[PDB]
Amino acid sequence: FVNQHLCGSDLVEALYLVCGXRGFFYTKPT
Amino acid sequence: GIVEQCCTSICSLYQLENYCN
Repeated sequence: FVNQHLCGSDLVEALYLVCGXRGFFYTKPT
Repeated sequence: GIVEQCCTSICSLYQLENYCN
């Protein structure tokens, strides 16, 4: 993938395809 | 976090796969 920048949704949308579901860690609060 | 890592610079879906439960 070219220019693979993941900001905001692209971070969860990208992880949405990399994980295909099963939940993911697009973020990480305290 | 993975954000700036993928926002300040692009990462690789392979790495994101490491954020999938």
